[PDB]
Amino acid sequence: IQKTPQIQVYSRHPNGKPNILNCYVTQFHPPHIEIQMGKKIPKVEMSDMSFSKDWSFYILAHTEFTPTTDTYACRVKHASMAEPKTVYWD
Amino acid sequence: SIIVFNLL
Amino acid sequence: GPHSLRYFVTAVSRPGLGEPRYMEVGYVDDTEFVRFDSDAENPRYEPRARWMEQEGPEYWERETQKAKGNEQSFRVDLRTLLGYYNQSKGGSHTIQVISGCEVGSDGRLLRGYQQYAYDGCDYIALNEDLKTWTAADMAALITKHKWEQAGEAERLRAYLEGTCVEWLRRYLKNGNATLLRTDSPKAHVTHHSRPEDKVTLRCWALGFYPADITLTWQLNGEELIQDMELVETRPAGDGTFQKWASVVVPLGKEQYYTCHVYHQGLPEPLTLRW
Repeated sequence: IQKTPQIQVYSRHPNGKPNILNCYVTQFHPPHIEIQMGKKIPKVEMSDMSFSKDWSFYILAHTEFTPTTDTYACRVKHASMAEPKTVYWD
Repeated sequence: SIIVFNLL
Repeated sequence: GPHSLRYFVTAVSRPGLGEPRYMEVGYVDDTEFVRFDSDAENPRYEPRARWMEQEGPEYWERETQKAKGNEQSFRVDLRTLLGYYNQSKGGSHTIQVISGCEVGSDGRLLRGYQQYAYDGCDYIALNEDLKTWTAADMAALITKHKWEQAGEAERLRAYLEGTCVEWLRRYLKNGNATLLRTDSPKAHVTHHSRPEDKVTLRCWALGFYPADITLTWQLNGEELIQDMELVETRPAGDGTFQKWASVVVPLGKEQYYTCHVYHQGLPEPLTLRW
């Protein structure tokens, strides 16, 4: 009864541009999930949640950011993991 | 328009 | 073409955190058009596509009231299922439902769905005959026998063959024009030297909608079913999608490869070289 989230972090557009940044989380259950994104960013909108044919859940979180070099972060808490899985970029 | 559901 | 109207229902309990959380989400041909969420501020059915905003206030309040009653009913189903399975009362649990219909071009129903899942697993589903149920275990057979005595299948088949497809015909007449929206992919290929002997040719497709797309790499006529890596296509965040596919190639031998991009908004599939 417990399935591990799959995470993709990536940019909405391909070093100073109006880039929105994305944490896309899929294939997970239970639905309670905690995604966090210099380090630790505030004003993180998160899509309303949904699930798909296989009952697995999914969400998209996005910030707004301008990159350069800095590094940008993604960490999801979820019951399927002992410890939050962190994920980076390009 | 969704159906009214019954009990399990 | 064939069309669909389906609703995705979620109820999840929070022992000690209050009433359970309840959601209804509506899809026409896999695009979300209505949403009800009990944890919004003034739970109400809401438009999720701007063509749905044609419907009057009676629609919205009719659907809001229906959702409130559906919500009242899934809190019982949650407490019922704990007992059927005799589980501890401390934990969080989920019920999910998929309900709707797929119709053909003559407007007649092709596929009807009424399917339940408990804690991510199948629970009971209305079979394709629209007369009988498949229970996944012993707990679900309790529901089955009771739904046989109620004539639940007949109630569902009347809904699915009639009401459901009528409502869909009403929704297509409103957001057809929008639903046909296709954005063509914009493709390009990127180059990455990999220590020590390897290049990585990455084929990008972006800005495309809908999300159904196919990317292949070909080595002079053949398709590379291996060495090729591939990301689950992803929403960019603006209604278009993203996908890339690549592969690693030896050096100075990157003229031999070609990306091909297969999408419905392309008159012809795309062919790209580095």
